[PDB]
Amino acid sequence: MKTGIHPEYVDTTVQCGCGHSFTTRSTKQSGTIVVEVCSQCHPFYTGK
Amino acid sequence: SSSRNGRDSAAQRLGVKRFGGQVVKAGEILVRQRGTHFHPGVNVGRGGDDTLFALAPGAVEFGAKRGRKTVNIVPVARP
Amino acid sequence: AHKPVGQNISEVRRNARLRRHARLRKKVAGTAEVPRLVVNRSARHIHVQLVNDLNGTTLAAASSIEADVRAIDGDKKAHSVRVGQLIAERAKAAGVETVVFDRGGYTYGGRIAALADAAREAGLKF
Amino acid sequence: TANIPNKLTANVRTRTGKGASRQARRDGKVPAVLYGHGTDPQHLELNARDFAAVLRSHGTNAILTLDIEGTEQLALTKALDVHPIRRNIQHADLLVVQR
Amino acid sequence: MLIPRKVKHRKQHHPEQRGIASGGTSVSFGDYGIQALEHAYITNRQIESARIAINRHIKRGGKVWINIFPDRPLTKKPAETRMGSGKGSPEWWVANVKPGRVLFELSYPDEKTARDALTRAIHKLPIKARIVTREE
Amino acid sequence: KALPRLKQRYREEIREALQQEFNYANVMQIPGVVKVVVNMGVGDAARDAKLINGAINDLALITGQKPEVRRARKSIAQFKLREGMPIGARVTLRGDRMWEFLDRLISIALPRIRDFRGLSPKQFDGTGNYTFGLNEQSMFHEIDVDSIDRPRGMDITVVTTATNDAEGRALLRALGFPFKEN
Amino acid sequence: DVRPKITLACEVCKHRNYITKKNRRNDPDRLEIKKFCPNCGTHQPHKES
RNA sequence: UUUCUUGCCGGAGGUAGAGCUACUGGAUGGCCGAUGGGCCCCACAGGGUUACUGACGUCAGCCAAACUCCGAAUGCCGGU
RNA sequence: UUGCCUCCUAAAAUGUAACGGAGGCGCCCAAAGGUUCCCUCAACCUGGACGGCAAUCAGGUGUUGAGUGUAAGUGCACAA
RNA sequence: GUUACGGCGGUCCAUAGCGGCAGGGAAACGCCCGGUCCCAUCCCGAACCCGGAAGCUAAGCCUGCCAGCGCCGAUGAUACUACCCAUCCGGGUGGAAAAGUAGGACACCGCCGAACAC
Repeated sequence: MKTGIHPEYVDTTVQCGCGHSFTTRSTKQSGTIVVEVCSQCHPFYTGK
Repeated sequence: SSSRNGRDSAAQRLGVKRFGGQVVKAGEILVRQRGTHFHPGVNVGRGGDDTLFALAPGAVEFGAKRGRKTVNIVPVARP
Repeated sequence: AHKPVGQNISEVRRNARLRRHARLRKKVAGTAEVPRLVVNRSARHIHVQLVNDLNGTTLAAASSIEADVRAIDGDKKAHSVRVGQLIAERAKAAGVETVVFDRGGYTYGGRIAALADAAREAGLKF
Repeated sequence: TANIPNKLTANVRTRTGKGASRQARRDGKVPAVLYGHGTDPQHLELNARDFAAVLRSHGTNAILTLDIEGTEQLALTKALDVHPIRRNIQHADLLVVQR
Repeated sequence: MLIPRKVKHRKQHHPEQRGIASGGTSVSFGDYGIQALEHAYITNRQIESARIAINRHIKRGGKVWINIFPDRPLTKKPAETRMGSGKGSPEWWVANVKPGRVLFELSYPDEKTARDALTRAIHKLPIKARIVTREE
Repeated sequence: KALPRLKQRYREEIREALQQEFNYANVMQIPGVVKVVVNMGVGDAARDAKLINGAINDLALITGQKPEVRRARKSIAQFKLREGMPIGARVTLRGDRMWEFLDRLISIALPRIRDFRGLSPKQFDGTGNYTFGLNEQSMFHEIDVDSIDRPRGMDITVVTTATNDAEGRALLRALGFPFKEN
Repeated sequence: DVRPKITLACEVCKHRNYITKKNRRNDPDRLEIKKFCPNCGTHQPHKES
């Protein structure tokens, strides 16, 4: 893994709208994102 | 009404100069060729213009390696 | 009913390693006076072998398989250093001081360099 | 199903080659080589007229009993070299047919 | 007519009229055939004439094969020109025919009509030619 | 220690589920997803080469590592292409980053897709790999929708050790990919 | 022109040691390159005259 | 006798011959089967329907001087 | 047309003529030279919004194909 | 001395390849897990390194068998041809070509290391 040519990559936590948490690394430096639908609440996954 | 042809380069007098079994001196030209029709074998070098020459004294031999014809020099026993 | 389709990375690595070894062998060859130190480096062990490509006959050989090298603790590089020392000693014994080193289609960044340096300090010209 | 093999006298060849074959054809004998699983190619001369008659009466796939100096050998006409102009059988490749 | 779509070299040396034909010497398509007995540069015009003769003799039924193709260009220099000043332009398209070569083949139910049509073709041709048959 | 959500799920449950479904003679046949390749082919770079920089930045922000700029091995005049013109960007993800990108792509992006009705599970390679294309690039939080430039039909593909379409679909369903079952 | 026969002269011995072609369009500026000055007996930087 | 003749031995060739599904340019058939035009079922989903223009491919068959998967005889170069 | 290079003619060493059959030229490259190391697709499928005869792409084999500063003999997954 | 165990090297480099069927892990050849350690990605620990045996012969590896594809391939004959004979034809002496069937072949040896019994 190269030293600095590789862009930063920090672990982050996200919370969906239905209230499901999620932890994963993403380019977002803030570390706290707010996702709306997510796959735990999307209609396609849930049913119908 | 004439011909667009009529040109031709000098014959380059290529080919094998020392054939199998001929005793040659070191540095002797063995094959004048374009490309490696024959490849440099043992005690045989390849010139800039693809001229195969003997690197050591001996007798010219023609062999085959990996399906490629090669020119080798077999050392000649001292008398 | 399972049929492999992808060329396994092991097979790719073997084919490419043989490819690189032949590429090197175009210029590197062993002789009675200046043998060829072939190196085979696996994920487990490292082996080296002084070949005379004129006869295809080996004069000396060393391996990490040996009980001595296995007893030697440390790292893979330590074992490769011991193997290099062993092959240098055995080349001395066989009467071989200068050879050509065949890296077998490998790189600096591993055991090959360590073995090479082991033979250097041992006394072989490699 | 099958049929009686056609009898043909096929003397062995004392001399073989281009001149020998041409002389045999001039004499009126088609040269032939009999080979097969026995692994023993034999160089024979079949009477040209009789051999051609057998071929044209029973076809190329006609089994032949060749009398080769007394011995009888079954063989089928594996191949026929025929001259395109003279239309004569230049040569016969016979394949032994063990029964 | 029969003319190649293209030729790699349009000014070729004359085909060597030597030896008997080594290939195409038997009827491989039809029942009857016309076997050449002499060497000749059979031109595309001669091929056209022979095939038209065969087709017009057999009228309605039957099938005709033309084994030889005139893909060899014989050149001709302009009229009343002296020797030299290059090679002439392609003039004729010929098939190098050798003895033993089967030039045309015919399938037709009536043997007499087939032979008469092949005889027409032979008369159109510039060589000695015989009617050979598939049955050997 | 640390372990991606999807990677841990695969190491703990998915292998057993796939073994039970497609009982293999040996454990090593258990399909295991391999490098994930995400690409943006510009095509119009011949007219606006600047788009390559935006594609590079977007791919970096989406994946986590720099995108390799891929030139053209051919020069077809029909589209105004010459040998060496940067014509796309490619990112290969392997290991922890691969699994984390898969986890994010399944848990964040695809649900955020506009009018998302899933993709038919017929785009599999026929040898075990699955390729599809995202209709935009704003579904990823790293690509903030407020500062986007244009739409880039984003090619994605996942390479697996599967042997064919069946094992590939089994693996991806186990990983939990949306599928427009048909 | 186009590819003039430029003359590479050393910086130290200042001897016009070599002559070689160079495409003035691709390399308009004087060709500075390491070469062997026999007067100096060693490799020295040579540049176009 | 280094010359030459003959025998034998070592040698490189791409000619004559052919062979071409071995390359680069060709040849009668039908074939899973390309644009399929055409009947359309009447889907713009999707599909047989191909009387005829007939893709790749395939079947014995054929040619070349600037074709060669091959390949002599002579000639030539050496040694004896 | 005149000099040079390549091929065929040229008759398998070399050489071989014609106002014989074809072409090239007479430049270009400072990174297309040296060295060291490494590689790897020619075309069907699934596809890959757009992006079919094409993309960034992914797999398999096509077994050495394929293609490769400027025409013959060479060089390949021993890589000129 | 032996093994379906290993590497290293072997031929005018396919009679050896491709494909199909069956079999193996004590030690080797592999497979494989996370980046504290050299080193690397025109991005990616995929290729190269670190600690390994918690686990595996699926693949590579190699063993046996299939002649299906490829490969090799006679003898004979013919083509061709050197010389010679021959008024136009043609013939003699010598040399002598692919396909196929007959066929061959699913390759052919030495160095050293491991265990076995001595």
